[PDB]
Order: sequence, then C-alpha cells, then structure tokens
Amino acid sequence: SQIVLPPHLERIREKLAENIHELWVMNKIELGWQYGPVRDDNKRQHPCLVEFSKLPEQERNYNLQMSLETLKTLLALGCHVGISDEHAEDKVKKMKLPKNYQLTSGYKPAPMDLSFIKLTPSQEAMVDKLAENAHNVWARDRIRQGWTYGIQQDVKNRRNPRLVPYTLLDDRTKKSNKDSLREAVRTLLGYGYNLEAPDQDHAARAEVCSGTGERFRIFRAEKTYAVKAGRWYFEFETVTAGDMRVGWSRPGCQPDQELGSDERAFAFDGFKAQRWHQGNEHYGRSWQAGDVVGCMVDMNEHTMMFTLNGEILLDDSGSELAFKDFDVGDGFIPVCS
Amino acid sequence: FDGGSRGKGEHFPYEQEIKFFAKVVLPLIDQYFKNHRLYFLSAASRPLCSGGHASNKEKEMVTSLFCKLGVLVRHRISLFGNDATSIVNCLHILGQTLDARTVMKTGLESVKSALRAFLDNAAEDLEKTMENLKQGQFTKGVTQIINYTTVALLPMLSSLFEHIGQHQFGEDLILEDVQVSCYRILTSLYALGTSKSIYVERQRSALGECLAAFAGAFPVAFLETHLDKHNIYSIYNTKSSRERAALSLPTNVEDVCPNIPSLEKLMEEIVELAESGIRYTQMPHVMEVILPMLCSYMSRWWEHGPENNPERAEMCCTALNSEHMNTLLGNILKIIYNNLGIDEGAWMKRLAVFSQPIINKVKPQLLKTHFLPLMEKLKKKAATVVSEE
Ligand SMILES: Nc1ncnc2c1ncn2[C@@H]1O[C@H](COP(=O)(O)OP(=O)(O)OP(=O)(O)O)[C@@H](O)[C@H]1O
Ligand SMILES: COc1ccc2c(c1)CN(Cc1ccc(C(=O)O)cc1)CCS2
Repeated sequence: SQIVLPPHLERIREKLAENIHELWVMNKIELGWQYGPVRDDNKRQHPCLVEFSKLPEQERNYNLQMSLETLKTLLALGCHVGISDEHAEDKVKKMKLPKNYQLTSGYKPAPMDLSFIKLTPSQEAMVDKLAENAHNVWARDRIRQGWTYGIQQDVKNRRNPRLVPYTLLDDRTKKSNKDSLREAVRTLLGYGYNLEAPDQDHAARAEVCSGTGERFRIFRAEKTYAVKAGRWYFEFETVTAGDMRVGWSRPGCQPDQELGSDERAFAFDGFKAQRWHQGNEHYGRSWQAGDVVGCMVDMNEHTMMFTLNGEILLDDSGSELAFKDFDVGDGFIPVCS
Repeated sequence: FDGGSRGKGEHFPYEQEIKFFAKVVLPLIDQYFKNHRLYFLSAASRPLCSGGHASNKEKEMVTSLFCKLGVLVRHRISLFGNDATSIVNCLHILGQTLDARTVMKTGLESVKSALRAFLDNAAEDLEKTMENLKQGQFTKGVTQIINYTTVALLPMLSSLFEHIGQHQFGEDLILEDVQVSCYRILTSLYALGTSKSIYVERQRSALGECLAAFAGAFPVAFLETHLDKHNIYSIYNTKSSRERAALSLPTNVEDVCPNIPSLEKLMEEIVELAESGIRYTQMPHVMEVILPMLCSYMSRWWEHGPENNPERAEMCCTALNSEHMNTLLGNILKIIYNNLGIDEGAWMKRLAVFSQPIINKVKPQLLKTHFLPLMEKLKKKAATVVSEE
C-alpha cells in the first residue's frame, strides 16, 4: 500500500531496465553456463542466447518485474537512495578480459573492479533481507502456481524440494542466489547510487510464544513430604539457561502463580540473579547451562541458603542467608518453576 | 573573559550566566548521568531489559559534552574557584558514561577529533609538567600547571582509563594518533613515578592510580614488547614504515619505552626487593606504583596468556602464567611482612586494594596451603587490642 515510485527515477527507469538485462545476461553466462545448440540438464548449457523470436518474453517480463520489485523493496526497507556523481561511467575502465569470457551476443561486457568496494555490514544486513524477501516472493509465486513442498522434484504432482523457509534452506542454492543478489547490489553501488539506508537497532522480544494457558510449569514435591524441622538439602540441575526458579514452597502454593510473587514460596531465580518472596530483590549470581543449584533449608533456625556449583551464593550484604525469617507453619517442600 | 580579564572589564557583566552555569548546569549533569548511566552504556547487548538503549547520536552528544567540559576545565580550575571539584566530578561521571565502541563505529568526525585532541592535550600537559618540574623546583605558570595536573588530570585520566579497561574499549579507541598520544602519556606517567622530587612524593598515589588504570586500559603489552609482531593491534604491526616516516615514532620496538624496563627486569627487581633488605624510605616508588602496574598488567593480560590459550600459544604477545602470579604475590606478602613492623602507613592497605584483582584471579587450590601463611600472619598481627579488617 505504501509503495511509491521514487521521485528522481522516472527518466532512468529505461536505463535501469537495460542495465538489469545486462546483469541478468552476465550473471547467467558467468555462473558457469555457456551458449549451446540444444537444452539438456546434464549439458549445463544455456541455449537461450539467441534471437528474441523464441526467447521467453515472459522471462523478460519476470526479469523487469523482479528488478522493480527489488528496488521497491529497498525503498520499503527505508533506503532513500541518493544520486552521488555521474563520474561512475568515466571511472569504470575495461580490464583484461579473455576471448572466451567475452560475450558472443555482441554487447560489450562491463566487469568493474568490485574488490575495492568495502561492503559495510549494514548493506550486508540488507543483502540478507533481500535474499530472504526474494526467496519468499519465489515461494509465494510457486504456491499461487500450486506447488507444494516435497523431498524431491516431481513435476507430475508439483512437488518442489526447495519450498522451505530461507532460514532452513540448503547451502548451495541459497549461496547461489545470495551471490547473484550481492552482485546486483554491488553493481548498483558501482553505478554509484549510494544506499542512504537506516540501521535496524536491536529490538527486545518477549520470546514467550508457548500455549496461552501456561507461561511456566511448576514441579513440586508431594504435600505429605513437607518438612517442619531439621536441616534439609536438594539439588536442581539446569540443562538450559533461562527463566527458572528453584526453592521451597508452602503446601498451599498455587500452580498458576509465579514462584515468589506471594507469601507461599521462597525461590531463587538465576535468570536475573534474584530472590523471590512477596517481591523481588537482587541476590546471588546467574547460572549457565549445566549449573547445579543446591538448596538448603534449616527449620531449627528458620533460614534458607542457595549454592551455585558448590559456592555459596550471597546477597548485596556479606550474609549467606537468602531468607532468614519465616514461620514454620505447615512446612516446606522442594519446588521449581 | 580571559581575553579581557586585565582590560576595562574587571567585573564581567555576565554574572547571572556564570552563576547559573556553575550552580545548576554542572550538578544537574552529574546527577542525571549518575542516575541514567546504564541508559547510555546500553548497546546491542541488553543489560537493562526495561529501558531502551541510547541512540548513536545520543552517545555522540555525550562524548561531545565530555570533550567540551574537558576543554573548559583545561587550565582554569583557579578561575572556576571552588567549583573545580564540581567540573572534575562531572568529567568523571561522563567518562564512565561514554561508549567509545559505538562512538568510533558510527560517530561524527568532529567528535572523534575532539576526543583525540583531548587525549593529545592531556599528553602535552604531562610533557609540560615534565619540562617545568625538571629544574623548576627552584622556582605562576609552573605552579598553575602543576596544580591543574594534580587536581584534574590524574583523576580524569584515571577514571577514563579505568572505564576503558573495564569495558575493553581500548581496542576500539586507542589507535594511530590516539595510540601515539597514549605512548607519550605512558612515558610521562612512568617518568613521574620513577623520578624523585618533593612535588612527586607529595602526590605519589594519584600518579599510581592513573598509571595503573593506563596499564589496564592500554591494548598493547608495553612491558613484554619483544613479542611485538604477534600483536595485531599494534601500530608497529598495522601501519608500517610509511607512517613511521610520516608521523614521528621512536622507530625502534625496544626504544618505544626508553625509561620503562622489561617485565623480567621488574620481576627480578621485586624478587631481590625485600631480600636485599633496603629501607622503605630509600626508594619508596616500587611498592607504591610499580606493583600496582604489574598487578593491572597481569589482570588485563591473563586471558591472552599461553596457558589460557593452548591454541596458537606461539601467537600471543604476552607470556604470563599462574606461576608468575604466585611469585609476584609471594614477593608482595614478603614485602608487607618485612615492612609491617616499621614505616606504618595506609599504603599497605592501598596496595592490598590494588592487588585484590590478582588474588581473585588466582586459583583456590593455591589458596589452600599457600595463602594459609597470609591468613595466619594477617590474624596474628591483628591480634592486637584494636581489631581491624
Ligand atoms: N520468469 C523467470 N525467468 C527466469 N528466472 C526466474 C523466473 N522466475 C524466477 N526465476 C528464478 O530463477 C531461478 C531458477 O531458474 P529457472 O528460471 O530455471 O527456474 P524457474 O523456471 O523460475 O522455476 P522455479 O520457479 O521453480 O524456480 C529461481 O530461483 C527463480 O527465483
Ligand atoms: C528452466 O529453464 C530456465 C528458464 C529461465 C532461466 C534459466 C533456465 C536459467 N536459470 C538458472 C537456473 C535454472 C534452474 C534452477 C533451479 O530451479 O534449480 C536455478 C537456476 C537462471 C534464470 S533464467
């Protein structure tokens, strides 16, 4: 809906059209293919370098439309591309090019010195987005055609092996498309229209995409195992690192309420290095993958302690007591969230 | 005001502006940045999940403000009067709040030039202190310069270098002209530390903290300079003979630090120290300045050591080991044991504070039955009637 044609590119649409034609033909010929008599899969030859009689006009239209879609996508990314200097045509100079690599079609190749251009990581990021978006557009076009994913190419059932999200795509094809499009972007930079593009700052994402009924699961010992006197110990190994709490809970602790948000639980949270009982206070350290937290309770003196990998965790003060005052009540049981 | 101080304008009209600045603008800056320091230090990493990260232009403005305050405070503490503490505290807090990484990656050329010029001015002021303090003790410009240095330059540089070392911004900041300016600063700090003069032992400490912070902050192993080629971030390995010729260098790897001896030489010095049994008063500079520098150097350069890097262990600039650490700390507690009975001062406590990083670094297996002497001496000497620590 937001797409508009950029205000200085009206008269240059033609030149960009034949320019994209030039990139298309040079990319096709220097991807390893060459002009041949007949089309075969094993031949790896491109016979379509012939007069426009048979050459697919639909392929020409596809080339033009993907070029315009590419430029529209860069403008949609926020790239208010700027015209720098006409001197690109003057600066570009023909290097040594072999006779075989010289195109027999009659047009003069223009391979420029693309090594010295330093690709800033921002344009690398826009290149990643261009690859993702082009792959998505191709997948959408195939789905509109009726293609569906399969293990291998089946023309009869219209099963395509490559119809997967680009993040999970195979290395070879994504590398090929990625190099084709970096060549396209680098040729645009060679003509010199600089990418006044924005930077995508890091955005916080809650990451909570589980079932809406549960943001956490609480595991506890049975009520009948509640201990009301003595010195008790247990362990909690964290296979991963993240939102996890471990500690002691009252028999009446609710399962749908987060540990330590009320009076019914005393917990330690190593994701944010805090202790939880009726609130939040900083305590201890932050665990990692494979860390073992040892929880100790002493009901004789009404105290609680936590150790990370053997070392005793301590709060802002020098005390090792995570919780030092609580009524015994109906006892405590091991619990985690 | 400085242009027309001695002229017809002995009473500057802008008393309202000066008072408003010195009474509101500075303390407001100090308190605001102290409260919101985490906002400006935020980056791609997310320490403060709730609050957002400061913009790149925001950090550029913070750096510009720090540079402008430095330019203001240069050689004008006496004119500021009692506010000089306020300006230097503002510079301190701003130096903590700076984000050199992002500023260098995406920053205005004016801001980068301002930071480079601030560091170069610090080096030039240190060199002026050199030239006047040498054969100036007999004799005002010299007094004003030395007061400005001892009041602002040491705290400012110490705080900035501590921040740089703590956030590993040296690899992103100290390069080319910045790096040669830091070389000049290092030579100056070492010369002030080594030299003996009444003005020197009157401010030995602040030189100690500044030089230790610099040792922590500097991204090149200046002590073990013989392994120069291994370091990739050195000017001697990056930008080559053409720029040796373009901008002046000592041009020799071992001559880059003429007054700074080699790491092994300082190690031998501290080993026969307290074993030759020389008096504290003869040459007090080692245990007050050099040992802090050694501790900061080792604390910064442990992880690059060969024993921490079995991979490409031949491709490391520094060659520190846990045996180096325990030998140096052994020399430390030998010195304190032989010097606790006489020449009592707070410098033992300051040295212990400075060596706290190395005792944290050292593995606890050595703590077992090696620091047992440390605890038993520390308790038997504290067994006196008045308890401490
Ligand atoms: N009309 C077109 N002409 C040429 N190439 C195209 C066209 N449409 C898409 N392409 C791109 O060419 C690549 C494959 O080349 P080819 O033209 O042989 O495949 P295709 O005929 O487009 O079949 P598919 O749509 O399954 O890729 C695809 O990655 C696709 O993105
Ligand atoms: C199927 O006839 C065509 C029609 C058009 C074009 C080509 C071949 C040549 N191609 C190379 C190519 C071919 C097949 C795939 C593939 O789908 O595996 C990928 C790239 C570039 C686009 S012009």
